[PDB]
Amino acid sequence: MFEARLVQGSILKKVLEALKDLINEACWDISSSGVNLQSMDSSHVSLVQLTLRSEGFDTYRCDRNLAMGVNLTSMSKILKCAGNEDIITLRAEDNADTLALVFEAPNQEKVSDYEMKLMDLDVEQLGIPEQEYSCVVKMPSGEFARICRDLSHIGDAVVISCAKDGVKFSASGELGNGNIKLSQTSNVDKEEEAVTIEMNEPVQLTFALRYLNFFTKATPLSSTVTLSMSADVPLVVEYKIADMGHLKYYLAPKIED
Amino acid sequence: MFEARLVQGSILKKVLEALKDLINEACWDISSSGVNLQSMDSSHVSLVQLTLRSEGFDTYRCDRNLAMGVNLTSMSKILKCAGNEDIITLRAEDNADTLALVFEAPNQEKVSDYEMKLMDLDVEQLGIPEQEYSCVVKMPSGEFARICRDLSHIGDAVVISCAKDGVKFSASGELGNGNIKLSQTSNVDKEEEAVTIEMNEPVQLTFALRYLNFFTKATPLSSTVTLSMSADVPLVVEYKIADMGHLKYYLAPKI
Amino acid sequence: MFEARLVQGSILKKVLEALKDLINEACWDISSSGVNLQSMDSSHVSLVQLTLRSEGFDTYRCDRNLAMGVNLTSMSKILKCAGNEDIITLRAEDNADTLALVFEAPNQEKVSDYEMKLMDLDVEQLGIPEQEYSCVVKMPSGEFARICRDLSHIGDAVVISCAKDGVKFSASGELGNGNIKLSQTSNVDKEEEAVTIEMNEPVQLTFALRYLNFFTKATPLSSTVTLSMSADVPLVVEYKIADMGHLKYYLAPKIED
Amino acid sequence: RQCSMTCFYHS
Amino acid sequence: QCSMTCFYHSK
Amino acid sequence: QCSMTCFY
Repeated sequence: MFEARLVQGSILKKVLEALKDLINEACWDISSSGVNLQSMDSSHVSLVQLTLRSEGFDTYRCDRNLAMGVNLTSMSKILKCAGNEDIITLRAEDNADTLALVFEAPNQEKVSDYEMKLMDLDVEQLGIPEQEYSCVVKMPSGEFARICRDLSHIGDAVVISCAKDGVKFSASGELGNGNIKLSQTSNVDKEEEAVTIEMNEPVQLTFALRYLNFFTKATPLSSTVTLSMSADVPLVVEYKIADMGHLKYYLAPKIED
Repeated sequence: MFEARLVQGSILKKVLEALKDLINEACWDISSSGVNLQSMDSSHVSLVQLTLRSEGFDTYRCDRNLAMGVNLTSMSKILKCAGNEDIITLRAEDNADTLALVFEAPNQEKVSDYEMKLMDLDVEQLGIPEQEYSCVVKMPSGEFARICRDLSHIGDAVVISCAKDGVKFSASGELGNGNIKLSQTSNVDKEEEAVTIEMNEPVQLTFALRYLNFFTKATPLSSTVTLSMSADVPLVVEYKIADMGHLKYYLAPKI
Repeated sequence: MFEARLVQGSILKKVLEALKDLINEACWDISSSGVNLQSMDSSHVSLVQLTLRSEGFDTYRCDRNLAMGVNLTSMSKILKCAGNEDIITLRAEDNADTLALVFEAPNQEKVSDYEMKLMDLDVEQLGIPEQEYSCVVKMPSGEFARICRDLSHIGDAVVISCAKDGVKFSASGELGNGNIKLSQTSNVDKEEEAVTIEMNEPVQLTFALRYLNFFTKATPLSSTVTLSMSADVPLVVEYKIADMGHLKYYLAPKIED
Repeated sequence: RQCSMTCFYHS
Repeated sequence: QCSMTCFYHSK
Repeated sequence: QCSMTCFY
């Protein structure tokens, strides 16, 4: 028996909109402490891990650890049928045959109840070692999205150069090169993700822009994005969901042979 | 001869945009109290009946009953050249095979004059008897449109079920099934009109959604829609036009 | 060298979006009294002349007349990387093959630095002698654009007729014909610019609608457009840029033989 | 299913 | 259609 | 372009 109730159901809509263009099917290992997801991209180039904690729901209830294999495309298609003010509840019986999504409207008039066919799926889970990274930059989500979108039209690879002074994003292609530099803003307050660069060692690596633009689909999810990185290790892009939890994207650097 | 002057010409723009994607050619039976139209699908499965009465016009004038054969695609293409604040006037001479559309601008600066070649078409029209329907639901236009659109993503067939309390819409497809339930909402405001379900006999039947999504293209015409149905009979979807008249879509059930 | 600083940089973005669908390659004849360019379309049927004067810039600086050959598509691709509130600065060293673009954000935290590969191109400048036209109509830009699109959906050729009473736009095609009539009622303002028809002799010519819809891509530049013409000469479509200067489109009529 | 739809109207 | 080079001239 | 799973 599993039943979870989230009042501000917009978070779930945005999560699936963030994950629909990378993964087609993914296993939701529904435990008792919350909901987790861990998978790699359809191209074995990036890693997505979503975490929502049971404490963050308005009515969470689980009796046995379950593993729902869901086609994220179908889930997102179903979730588009809900308004941004509904109360969304997930439900799964003991036998994990079908998953139920229930949308309650703020007015009791509209109530939608869909049920999608599940699949069995073995989880090749990759344990990600938690180390301390050289650079950790905390910046606006929308600003990062603008950076990635703008640089996509120049070349196909971005060079992030975290430094003590500021952070620089560069790219180069057939039509020339471009590079943009950001600096820590004057400490106004906690004003809408002020750019804070916590540097431990200077860093510079290269990444592919396609998967970064895939990652930035989780922008409406948070107002702050955290880019954490070190040399020759996967870059971490963390979008924190309010209280509930977070969503992390791991991307491998671009080398040359 | 025929000459009509309509101020809120957005009505004509929206009518033709609503019906352009279902029928290609249609005969317009110009009467004495107004304009009527009745036609079938390219698959002979649904019937549309539009009615606009002279009282809703600013200057109505008709002399002899005419049946103007119009290419609905061309009609909508011409009407897209007029703004929703333009004043649209239709004109047709006594012995002529061309329809004249004139758009007056709000500031009188712009005057548009188009003329489209008509075509012959006889009156293949099925007389609809005025019946009393078992259940009649009155709901918001946007709500109906959203329901149809959402249910289209599941399967291709809808099961409408009515009961004393409310009406339920169901669908099923490859990726599972879905169901939506509406109820007699709070009596305060009739604009976001709570399902006003008049129950006479219990009802549950099946329909195809494609033609329903064709139907819902008439949503911008009114703010409330009336879906009327009874067992083993075609459903009526009535969009009420302000003063002028109405536009009804009849759809045959799936047995 | 060459160095220009423009605060309200949306203007340049709108110009480049206006010229991207007509000219692909053009030389920017950067002089000392300002910057102008004059070129023809990919089919040698229409002529574009853009003029911006040095007085209209916020910091202009030029040392030697240069003619930098730019791929308008690439330039627009780079200019799309700037917001409509940015401050754009152009820079080019004496005899160089790269153009430097710098975008300043409304706040000083973010500064973007792009560099575009220039190319050589010798433009055999033609030249329009300034004559006086029979009829000159000044109308709203949006109204002209709406007329152009509406009449383009009928046929592909338009017949413009200036006369004492008013100005008439006609078209005819497979699905019938259409006619638009303008009047010069009391001229309230140049903002809601009522059509001002200054006629010297009655005139009527025919033009292709495709190139007019290309021209109407320059609508966001001004709120009024001036159509100037006389018999058996190219029609002039003038979009006046605020203060800066202007942009003229010359289009050849469709004649007989 | 799949009526028809002249079944209940004719002319 | 006209030219318009039949209207102006560089070289 | 490196890869994922070699970390460690």
